[PDB]
Amino acid sequence: MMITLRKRRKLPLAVAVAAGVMSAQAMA
Amino acid sequence: VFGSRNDRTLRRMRKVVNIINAMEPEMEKLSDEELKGKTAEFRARLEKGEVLENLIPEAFAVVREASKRVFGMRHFDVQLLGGMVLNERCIAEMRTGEGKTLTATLPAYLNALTGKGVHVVTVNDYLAQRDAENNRPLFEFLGLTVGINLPGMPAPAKREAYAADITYGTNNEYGFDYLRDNMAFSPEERVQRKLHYALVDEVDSILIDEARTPLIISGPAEDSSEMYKRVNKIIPHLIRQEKEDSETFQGEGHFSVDEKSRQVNLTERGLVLIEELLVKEGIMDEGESLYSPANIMLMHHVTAALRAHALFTRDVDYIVKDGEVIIVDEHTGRTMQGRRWSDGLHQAVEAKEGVQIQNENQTLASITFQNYFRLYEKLAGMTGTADTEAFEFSSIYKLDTVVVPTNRPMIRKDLPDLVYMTEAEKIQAIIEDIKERTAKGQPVLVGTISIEKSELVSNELTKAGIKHNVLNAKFHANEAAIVAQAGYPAAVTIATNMAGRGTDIVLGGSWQAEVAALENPTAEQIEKIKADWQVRHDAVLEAGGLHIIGTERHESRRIDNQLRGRSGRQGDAGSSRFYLSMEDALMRIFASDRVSGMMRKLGMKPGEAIEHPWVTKAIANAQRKVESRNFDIRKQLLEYDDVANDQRRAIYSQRNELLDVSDVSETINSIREDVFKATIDAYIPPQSLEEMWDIPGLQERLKNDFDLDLPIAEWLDKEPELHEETLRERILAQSIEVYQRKEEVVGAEMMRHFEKGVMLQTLDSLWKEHLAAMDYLRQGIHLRGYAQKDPKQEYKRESFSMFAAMLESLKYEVISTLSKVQVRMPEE
Repeated sequence: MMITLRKRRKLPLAVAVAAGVMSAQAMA
Repeated sequence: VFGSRNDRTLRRMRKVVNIINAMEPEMEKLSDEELKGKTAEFRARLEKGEVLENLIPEAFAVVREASKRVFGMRHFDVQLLGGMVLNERCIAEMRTGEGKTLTATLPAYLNALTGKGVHVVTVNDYLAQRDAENNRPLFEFLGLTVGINLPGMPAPAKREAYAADITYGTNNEYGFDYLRDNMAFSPEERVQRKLHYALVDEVDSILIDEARTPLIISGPAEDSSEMYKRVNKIIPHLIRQEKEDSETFQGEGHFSVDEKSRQVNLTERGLVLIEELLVKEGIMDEGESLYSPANIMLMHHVTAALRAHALFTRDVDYIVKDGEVIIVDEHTGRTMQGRRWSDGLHQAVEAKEGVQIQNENQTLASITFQNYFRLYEKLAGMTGTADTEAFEFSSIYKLDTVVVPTNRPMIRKDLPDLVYMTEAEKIQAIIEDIKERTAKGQPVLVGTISIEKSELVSNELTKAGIKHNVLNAKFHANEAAIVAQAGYPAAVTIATNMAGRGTDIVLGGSWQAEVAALENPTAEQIEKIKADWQVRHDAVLEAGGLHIIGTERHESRRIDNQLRGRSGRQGDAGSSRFYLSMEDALMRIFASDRVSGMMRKLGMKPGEAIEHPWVTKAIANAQRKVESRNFDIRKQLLEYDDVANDQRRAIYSQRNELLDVSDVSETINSIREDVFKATIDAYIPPQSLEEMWDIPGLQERLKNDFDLDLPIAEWLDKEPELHEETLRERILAQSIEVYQRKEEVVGAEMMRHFEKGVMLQTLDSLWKEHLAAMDYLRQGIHLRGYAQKDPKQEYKRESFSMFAAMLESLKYEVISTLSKVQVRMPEE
C-alpha cells in the first residue's frame, strides 16, 4: 500500500528555549 | 492650560497667591476640625462640578493654615508659586535652602483630593520614609491618607499604601511594582492603582541619569531546559570544514594549523553552509529563512552552539567537572568557577556536553524609567540649580522648565575664571585669594574634584601657613565635625568631589552642633551660645558670605552649577571664584587643546588679576556644548527605545484587557476562525483547483496542532458540492462542536478561566522572546544597515514585521493549545 512517511514529529525544542524563562504549567 | 509659559505663568500664579494670602486671615478663624471639613468638602465639590485648578486658592490656604498648627511653619509665597506649578506637567527649579518639603506638600494635597493617588518619587528609601512619616501628621490631620511603599514590601501592605491619597516610594520599586502588576494573572493580584499624578523629588538624577535605566528582572524558572541539547544535537552531524560547522571559513580562513578562530566574529558570507542547518528535522524546516525578523530568536541560538564548538575548546577555554562548569583563563592561568558568559553562551556549552542545562538568565520583564514616567498624566518634579540638560526635559519627557524665586535675595558674588599657564600659578593664585580672606575672616570652601589637587592645595596651604580642614569621605564623623563649623570665619574647608545638595552650611557655624556637644545644655548655656553665634553669623556677612573656590570645572555644567549653588542658602551672602590652568584636562573640551592654546598668549602674569568675564562665558559655552553632543547620542538611543516602548505599550494594553475582563469567549472565537483560515490558506489556496489542495498536509496538521481527526479526503470524495468555503466552514464547525464537548467535561467557568490564563501565558511566553528578539535585532541591525538607507528606519520596519509575526504566532498557539488539551471524554 501507499506508505506516506512524514516527519510530523517536529522538534520545537529550539523555540521552547525562549518560553523556558517563564514556563508555567497548569493541569497539562 | 492657558497663558504664556514661564513669563505669563509667573504673574498668573501670583494672582492666585494673592487670594490665598487674603483668605489666610479667614482660615485662622476656622477651627482645626473645620480645616478637615474643607478637605472633605473639596472631595464632594470635585464630583459636584469643581475644577481642581480652581480649588487651588482654597486648598493652598488650608495647607498654609494647617502647617502653622502642625509644624508651625507658614508656607512662603515663593513656595506657593513652586507648589502651584507642580500641579501641572512642569519642572520647577528650587534653590538650595528654599524648602523642598515645604513646597511639595502643596501639589500633593491638591492632587490627593481627586482620590486617584499621589505618587511621590524619592531618590532613596531614607527620604521616602522620612517625609512619609514627617508629613503624615499633616495630611492625616486633614483626613487624607499617607501610604509608604518600600522596596520588598508585601503585596497586602502595598495595596494599602497605593490605595492611600498620597504614596511615598522609590523609583526603582515603582517600576517593579508596575511590572508585577501588569504580569498578573488575576485582576485581584494587582498592587497599583492609576498613573494620574507623579511628583519626583529630584529630577536631576531620576529623570536625567536614570532616563535610560531599564529595570531588568532576571527571574528564570530554573528546572532543566534540556530543550537546548536537542538543538546542538544536529551539529555532530556536520564536519568543521564544510556544511554549516566551519570556523569562519570564507573560502580559506587560514592554513591547516589549529585554525580555531577564537575571535568569534562569525560570518558565513557564502550562504551555502547555513543551508545545511535549515530544513529537515522539524521547525525552521517549513521554508523560513534564518535571516528574517520572524526568526531572529533561533538565529541567536544556533550560532551559540557553533561558537561553542571550535570557539571554546574543552579543558583549555573551559572545564566541566562533575557538572560544575568552570571558565579556564589562558592568559594568566586563572579559574573562574563563579562566572559564566551570558548571552546564552554558557548555556550552549552546558548543552553541548553532558551538563545539566540551566534556565539561563535573561530579560523576564523590563521597563525604562523614561518609558514609565511617560505613562503618567501629570508628571511634575523639582530640579536643582543645575540647568544644562534641563532643556532636554521638554524633549525627553515633554515637560516645561520653570524657575522659582528665592525666599531671600541671593547675594552670591559670582566672579570670573582666572586661567593661568601652569598649575603652580593656578594653585598659588588660590592660596593668595584664600590668605587675603583669612585676615578678613571669610570662610573658604575649596571644591576640589581631583584628589591629586586636594593633597596639593593642602600642602601649599601648610606652606603658606593657612588653617585648613579636609573633608575625608573615609571619616564621616570627621566631615560632620568640620561641616558644623564650615561657615566659621576664616575656616578653610577642602572638599574632595562633594555630592549634590550637601549639608546646609550655616554662616558662623551651627550652635545646634555646639550645644549637642555639651553634657547638659541649660537655657543659660543655649542663649549664651546663640548670642555668640549671632555675632559669628554677622561677622561672616561682613566678610562676604561663604566663599566657594573651584580648582577645576566639570564638563557637564549640571555638576558645575551644583557647586556654584552651594553658597547663598535660601538667598544668603557668598562669593564664587573659579580657577583653571592650561595643564588641566578641561582645556581639552574645546574640541582640541591646540585651539585653547591661544589663551596662553593672554599674558597671565602670576599675581595679577586679569579678570576676563568672557573666559567664563567661553567655558560655559563649551560646557553646554558637551552635553549638546550627549543629547544627540541620548536622542539616537531613545529612538530605538521608543520603538520597543510603543510595541510594549500596545501589547500591554491587550494583555491588560484580557486581565481585567472575566470572559474571553468573544476573543477566542473571533481568532479561532482566523487561525483556521490562515492555516487552511497555507495548504488550500482560495478559489483554486482541487488538485491544488494539499489534503494530506492539512489533515496531518489538524491531527497534530488541533487534535482533530477529520477525513477531508473522504468528505470531498463523497460530497463534491463542498466546493471550498463550505469545506472550510465544516472543519471550523466540527472544531467548535468537539471544543464544546471537551468544555463540558472540564466546566464552563473553568474553561473560561483556562482560556483566559492560556492567553495571558502564551502572550507572556512570546513577550519574553520578543524582549530578547528586540535586543538581538538592536545590535544585529548594525550589519543590516546598508548604504542608501537609515539604520533606525529600517530597524523600525523589521521590528514591526517581527511584532506582526509574533501576533500571528500568538493566536496560532493559543487556539492550538486550547484544542491540543487531552480532556478525558467519556463515550457520548
